[PDB]
Amino acid sequence: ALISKKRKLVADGVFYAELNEFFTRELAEEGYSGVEVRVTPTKTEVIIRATRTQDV
Amino acid sequence: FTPVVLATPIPEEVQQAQTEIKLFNKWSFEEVEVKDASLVDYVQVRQPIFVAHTAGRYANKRFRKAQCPIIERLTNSLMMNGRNNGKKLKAVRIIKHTLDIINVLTDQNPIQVVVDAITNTGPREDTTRVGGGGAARRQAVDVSPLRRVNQAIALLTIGAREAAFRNIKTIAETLAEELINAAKGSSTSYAIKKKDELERVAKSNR
Amino acid sequence: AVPSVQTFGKKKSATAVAHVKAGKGLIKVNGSPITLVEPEILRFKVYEPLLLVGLDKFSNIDIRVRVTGGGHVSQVYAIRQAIAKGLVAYHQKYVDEQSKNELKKAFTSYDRTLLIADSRRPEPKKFGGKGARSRFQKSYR
Amino acid sequence: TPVTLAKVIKVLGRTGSRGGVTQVRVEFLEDTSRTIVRNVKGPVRENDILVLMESEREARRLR
Amino acid sequence: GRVRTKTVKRASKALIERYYPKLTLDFQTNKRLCDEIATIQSKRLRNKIAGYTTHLMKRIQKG
Amino acid sequence: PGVSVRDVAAQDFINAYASFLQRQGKLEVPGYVDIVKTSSGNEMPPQDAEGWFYKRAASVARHIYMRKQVGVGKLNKLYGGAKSRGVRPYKHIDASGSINRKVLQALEKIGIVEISPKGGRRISENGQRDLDRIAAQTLEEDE
Amino acid sequence: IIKIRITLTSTKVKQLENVSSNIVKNAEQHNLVKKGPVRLPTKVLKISTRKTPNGEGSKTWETYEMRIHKRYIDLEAPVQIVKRITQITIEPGVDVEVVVA
Amino acid sequence: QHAVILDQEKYDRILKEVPTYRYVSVSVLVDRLKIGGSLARIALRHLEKEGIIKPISKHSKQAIYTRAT
Amino acid sequence: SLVVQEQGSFQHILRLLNTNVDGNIKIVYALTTIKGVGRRYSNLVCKKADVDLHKRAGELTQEELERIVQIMQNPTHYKIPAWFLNRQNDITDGKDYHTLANNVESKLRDDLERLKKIRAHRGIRHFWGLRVRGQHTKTTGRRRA
RNA sequence: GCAUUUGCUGGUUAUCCACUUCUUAGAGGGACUAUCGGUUUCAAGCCGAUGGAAGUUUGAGGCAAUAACAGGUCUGUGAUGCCCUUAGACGUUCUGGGCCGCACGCGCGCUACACUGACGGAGCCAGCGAGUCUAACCUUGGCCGAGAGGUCUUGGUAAUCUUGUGAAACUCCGUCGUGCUGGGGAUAGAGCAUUGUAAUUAUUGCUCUUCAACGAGGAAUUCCUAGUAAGCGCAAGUCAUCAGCUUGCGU
Repeated sequence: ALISKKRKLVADGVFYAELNEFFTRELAEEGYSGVEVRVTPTKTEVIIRATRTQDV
Repeated sequence: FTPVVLATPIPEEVQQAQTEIKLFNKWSFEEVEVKDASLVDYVQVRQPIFVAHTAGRYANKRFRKAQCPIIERLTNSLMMNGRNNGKKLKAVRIIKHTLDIINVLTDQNPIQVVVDAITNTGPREDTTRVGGGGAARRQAVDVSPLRRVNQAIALLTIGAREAAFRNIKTIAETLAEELINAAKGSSTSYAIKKKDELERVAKSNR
Repeated sequence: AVPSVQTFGKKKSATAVAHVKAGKGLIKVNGSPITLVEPEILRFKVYEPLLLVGLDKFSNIDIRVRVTGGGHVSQVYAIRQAIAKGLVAYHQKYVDEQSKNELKKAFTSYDRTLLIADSRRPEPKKFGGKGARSRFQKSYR
Repeated sequence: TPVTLAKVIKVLGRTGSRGGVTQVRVEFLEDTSRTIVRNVKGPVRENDILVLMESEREARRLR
Repeated sequence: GRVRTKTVKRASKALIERYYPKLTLDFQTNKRLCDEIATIQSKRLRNKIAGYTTHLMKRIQKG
Repeated sequence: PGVSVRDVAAQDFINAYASFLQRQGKLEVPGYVDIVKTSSGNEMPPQDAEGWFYKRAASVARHIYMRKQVGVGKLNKLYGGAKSRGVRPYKHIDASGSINRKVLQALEKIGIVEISPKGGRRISENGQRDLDRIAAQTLEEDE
Repeated sequence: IIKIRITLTSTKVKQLENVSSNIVKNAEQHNLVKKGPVRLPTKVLKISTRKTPNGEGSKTWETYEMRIHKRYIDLEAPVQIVKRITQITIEPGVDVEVVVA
Repeated sequence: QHAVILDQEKYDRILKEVPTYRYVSVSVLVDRLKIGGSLARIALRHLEKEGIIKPISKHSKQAIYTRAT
Repeated sequence: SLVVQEQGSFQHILRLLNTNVDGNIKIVYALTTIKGVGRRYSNLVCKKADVDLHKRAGELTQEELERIVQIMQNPTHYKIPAWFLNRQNDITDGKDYHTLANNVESKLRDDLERLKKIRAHRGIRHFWGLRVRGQHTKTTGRRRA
């Protein structure tokens, strides 16, 4: 905490864009299509949208 | 006139002349009339105003500027040459001072002097340009009643501005001098010297 | 119980708020009398609602106007916007509605936007010029 | 100053190369039956009075 | 520049030819009907559709 | 029937109150009263070299009367204007702080304003009593 | 009981208003004083880049906006029901902070 | 050019000529008389405390005066 | 009603610090034809010399002008603070001097010649006749004159 | 506090109660060219008046086809083919310097040529925004100093504090008085500070002094139709320091 919401909400955006470019580069061979973050208390979670989950 | 008393004093000289007649600053729109037909319905002195500051939309139609009162059309033409644009609160002071000075030199109604100046200094026969090829000859045409009022205010305020420029006499006085010398056809005014010069050029080109 | 109407008047950023209650006849703007609204050449602009319908109508009401926003000329157009609406809306509620039309007829026939605020609003600036329509000078060689 | 007045009966249409000259027909307002066609410089509406320094040219449209 | 386009015009004719004895000659109670007898996405379009419907009916009951 | 300074015109009150402060003669004008430019945007010192300081003291006291409390930083923004920096465009420049601080200290020593909670300086018990008496006299000047 | 405050911040109008609606719906399911949703002014965060890489072309400008909507609800509740209502209404895109006093 | 100090030959010219002036002002003095401008702005005060001309409006940038009688 | 009828004591152009001072303009701005005083130095020295500022220069009887030129030639002794002073800790003395009418062109010449003979970069630019401060030259400054 | 008669102007961080006109923002309503009149082949439409907050497509944008250009960009990219270089390197890094150097020509601009003005007091009015946790951001208030600035504290991760951003033009009163003058402030001298490891080839701010051209600009040529042009400042970007630039905003 101790960060203004203007810098907080922007930092959530750049964090998402860094994650998305990571998985395009990493899971290129598994048909990756997107992510979404769910910022919750007690273990914020990340979902990967990729066709071959048996490979991911 | 049975003055009314109330918790705010509202001084005695205010309501005495304004509850019954809505004058100018202190001047009357009664007994003022456009002596020149073809300028009635273009010189507007029929609905009186208190000051010449009306935040009115007159530009949104073709002929709506004719319904603007001509005193405000003179304060509007004073805010000119750049350093005075959008300085209407200075232009009302100049006009308020002008109508006081006009009354002093000639004891008639200063509103009537303005209308006399407008009715005289509008050109009556103007010249247009015919290009063809080459010499670009000129052609003499008529002039609209609206343009006569439009150009008379132009010539008067240009002449007052140029006379008062590098001069110790203020803009209020030179505007007063120009309006008085144009109410009669004195030809000591900038506008009258301009008006007959435009007319004699068209006379050659008719 | 103390019959009172509050209303507002507007010009271009300015918002005058009027508090029209029944009383003795003080007409005060920002705590100061109406005789002190000082661009001093537009001092009569706060005076048309007091003179178009006559000064007698204000002898039993109290006016208290506060202005914010706008400029020196825009605010002066905002008190008169609120005075006119503040008297015709007093008459709609606490005296005969026949009298309201007679004052509404007076203000509208002399419409310097005393009752209806004008819809002229600033146009946004664009790129490539210093104004909404004005463009930078181009050089061509 | 033999100034004669007239008033517009019908606005015909613009003329000139730049179109800054309006062609109108005027009734003389001293004798109604005389209608001459002339052309004006500024903006003219229907049924407004004019001033004729000399009412003889009956000018045609400019180019 | 008040020309309606072939979205407003073609829809209004189709809405008259099957709902003629329900539509009035009044706009204010025609646009309330267009929310029930039609599915139109935006409020701005159904005011244009109901307005041209009201204009067409004024020239249906004439001829 | 009872008047405040809000019923008096501002220019006509400040001139009348500035004369009263000089007639009393107890304000402790500083020794630098005739050297200073009063802003860094100004070009020349105040023209009324004998009584320009009494006009600031009268203007500041009315300002504190009309507001809740002000400090020397709000007075510098108020009394400062545009600066001509020659070939470059004009900009707002705050006024001189030493003058405003000396004015406020003089007013506290004459006991017309006082130090305030929430900072700044509010007008005092005698401040309202004394501003309103000259406010009363200014109405009744007209014979 | 204790005085609590719940502050909501998001960039999505539709995803935020229903969360505040669930908050107030759980607030008068078992009744307690509301001090309901006070919407703060929306914040528009503007970034004005030029349009391009390298400066060839007409000097065209873009502006990008992010809109921050903020809402706070000032409740009071027993200590037990605080945790459950703060944990049930969790939705992606909406940031919820709860101030103890 | 323009005189800035009264010399008692201009002073009597003040007293016997401004009653003939139906419009009298700062620029009026400097044009028909040859006076220093700032001397005129003092003269119009002096011609008021004893009535020879009367004020009809007093603005800081423009003074307008007429003959008293 | 400030009309005064003094006729004889007025004086036309007069010499102070070897400079013809115009006699019929206000004293503060009349002194400013001296090279070394300006609109704000002369105002302060008139205030210190206790002169009614409304007077023309054709007034100011000779002991008042003597007082004024006493203030100009010796400011620090008459309570003028050291930040009005034209030279402060000057270049050799460490004293505080206000340079006056004929000394202004000479002390400037002294300073330019002092930093020319040392071959500092400012001196060489002055000798060449170029803009000595760090300002562009490619487009402005034409017509050397 | 003043009047005193019951009133007027205030203060009181939550004293309490009540309300949402003004403010905020969700869901909505609202305009459709509505009503009337006139025109045309009698259609699509157009024009005038009334009503209305709003009648130009209500104002302004965003978005935005098919085909193209040997348009710009390899100096945005750990986008990239081919060529070159790859250890005394064309990699990288460090000290200095340069990009700013001036016979001169051009483009965008800023300030001006003054009295519708300059100066000095006095009045006093916005909107868009930005702002610091393991880092020093926006800074109120007190004190010091002519000023720039310093110092002791405080509020603020912000509809809460800076901030009512008490902006500037503007307005009132006075000084000037047609004089390149109190217009203009280029060029230059001396000092005091601030940012920075570092200010010389002046970073910038301030104080005193110096007082240039410029008297309304030839042929040419730009932008603009209403809250527009023009005047006037303010915030943000760049930033440690530097705005005569731009992006917006209001007056």
